[PDB]
Amino acid sequence: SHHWGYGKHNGPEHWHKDFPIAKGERQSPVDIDTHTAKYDPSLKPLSVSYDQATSLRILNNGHAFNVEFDDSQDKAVLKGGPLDGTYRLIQFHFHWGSLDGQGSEHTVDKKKYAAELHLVHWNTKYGDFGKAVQQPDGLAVLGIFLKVGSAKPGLQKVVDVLDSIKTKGKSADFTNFDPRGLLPESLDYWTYPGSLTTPPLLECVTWIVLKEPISVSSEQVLKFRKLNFNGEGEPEELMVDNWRPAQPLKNRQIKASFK
Ligand SMILES: O=C(O)c1ccccc1O
Ligand SMILES: [Zn+2]
Repeated sequence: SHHWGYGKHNGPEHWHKDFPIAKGERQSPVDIDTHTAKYDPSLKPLSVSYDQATSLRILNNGHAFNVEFDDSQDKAVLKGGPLDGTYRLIQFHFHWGSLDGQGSEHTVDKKKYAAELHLVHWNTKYGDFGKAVQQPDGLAVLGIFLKVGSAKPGLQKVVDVLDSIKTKGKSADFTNFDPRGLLPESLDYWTYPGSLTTPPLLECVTWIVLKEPISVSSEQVLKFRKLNFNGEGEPEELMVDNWRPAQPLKNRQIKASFK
């Protein structure tokens, strides 16, 4: 049967047939043109409070892998930056390429990074994630670019569990993972209003994209590329190039927290 994905017959250019909002006015990702983004001195520093984070499980969902968190309390939250109120971390995942020259969803002056990390948070004033994705300020996604260079020590625990979730539908216990080990040194950022980048493509996201990439080693991103989109017992299709390309910016402003 048919299902959305990243192949020739079901990739991003097809998604609008199943999810018409794919051609909407607030779609993500976008290219970040650094000479059009404006420094906004009213933006606050981003406040990342992850000290009490409780990771639970890691899941291969047939499109990427999600590291899931306990979001029943304000244990891992994002405040400040462009945001009003408190946004709770629910999961993170990545998008990556088949080659080091592509894989990111956002681009910076058309530059593609090897991968992009998305830490997904929902606005606590809406009570749960499902209600938050019915609201224009329901979600905040912290996006972090990955370039290939030196290894990221805080990523290695993720890399080493991937063999146990090779195929679609597999999950593994994944407790005591500290997402602070995935941050770069600087929290300077760009921000703009956008959407989820996979179906259902809902236009609920305040994007916060960090200026500084993290470095990961070639071996680390190689292990991402050994995952499978297919389920166990089906023919192997490598999980690579699970990124949506840049979408039209339309009426939107990208702001910078730094100059
Ligand atoms: O980030 C996405 O594209 C996404 C899609 C569906 C559900 C949760 C999500 O974070
Ligand atoms: Zn994503």
